[PDB]
Amino acid sequence: SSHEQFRAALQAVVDPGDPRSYLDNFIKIGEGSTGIVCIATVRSSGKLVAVKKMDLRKQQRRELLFNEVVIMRDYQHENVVEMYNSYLVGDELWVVMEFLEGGALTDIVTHTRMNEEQIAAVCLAVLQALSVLHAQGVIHRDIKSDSILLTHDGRVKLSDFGFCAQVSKEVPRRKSLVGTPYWMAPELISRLPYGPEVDIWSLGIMVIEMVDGEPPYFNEPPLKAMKMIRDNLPPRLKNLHKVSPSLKGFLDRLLVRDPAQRATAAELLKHPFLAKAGPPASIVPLMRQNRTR
Ligand SMILES: CNC(=O)c1cnn2ccc(C#N)cc12
Repeated sequence: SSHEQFRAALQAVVDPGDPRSYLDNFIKIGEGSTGIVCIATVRSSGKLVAVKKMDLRKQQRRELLFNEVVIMRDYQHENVVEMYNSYLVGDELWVVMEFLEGGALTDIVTHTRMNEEQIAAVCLAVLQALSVLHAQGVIHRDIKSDSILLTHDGRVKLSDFGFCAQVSKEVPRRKSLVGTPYWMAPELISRLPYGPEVDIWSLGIMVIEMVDGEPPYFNEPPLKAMKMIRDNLPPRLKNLHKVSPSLKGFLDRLLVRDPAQRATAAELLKHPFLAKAGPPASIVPLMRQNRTR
């Protein structure tokens, strides 16, 4: 079986052993495209951790599972979720990671209206993460609100590296059709070889999420939305009239069709819009446990 074969491959790269030995009270708190996320209690300490559980038989491209252990081993950073250990548990890859108790940005953009101080704080944090990743040739390829997690005290971290890839002198561009339709860069939908620029486009779409509450063409079925992204001019905010000229100027550097003219993360870190960025505390009131209080 290719399955048994693949299990054996994964064992070669993961930690030995079984975290069920030291964790209690697995409770499911969400699901991505590649698996589920449980919170667990470390028995000895009462500390909470997050465990991502990805079934080897339920992946579109099961070789992408290796990306989790590449990021874990190599590209840890303060705006990236800490990954502690990886294990093969039966037919699943388990990744034990930091619990980001503030939850995902998705809940906030769904239920709340972020102001520009808050939007700037998120964008700055993501851009710091991306400048460091991109400098190392790492492309995330699934930037969207669901991929952004928050600490209780409002610090922002990138998560969901399942679809990441590496470029280098010897492999300067990627070609794979990877991401989430509504957030995919037009050059990527067009099947042009691409680089880290695609992440900057996806971030632009996330800015639209944060302003409009959904990405462009979210009402269209995905295959149809990709067609639209590929063919049309850059998407426009439903609520253009609600954003500062500073934010519009910023967004216009992100949603550039031509990847060669799109701003890089490192350039975007100096943009005046990010001077508006609030401290982590500024994000805390948006979280489900605070907004009702
Ligand atoms: C809604 N909350 C979460 O899903 C969550 C919380 N901490 N956390 C850490 C890593 C991953 C991944 N991958 C997800 C999460």
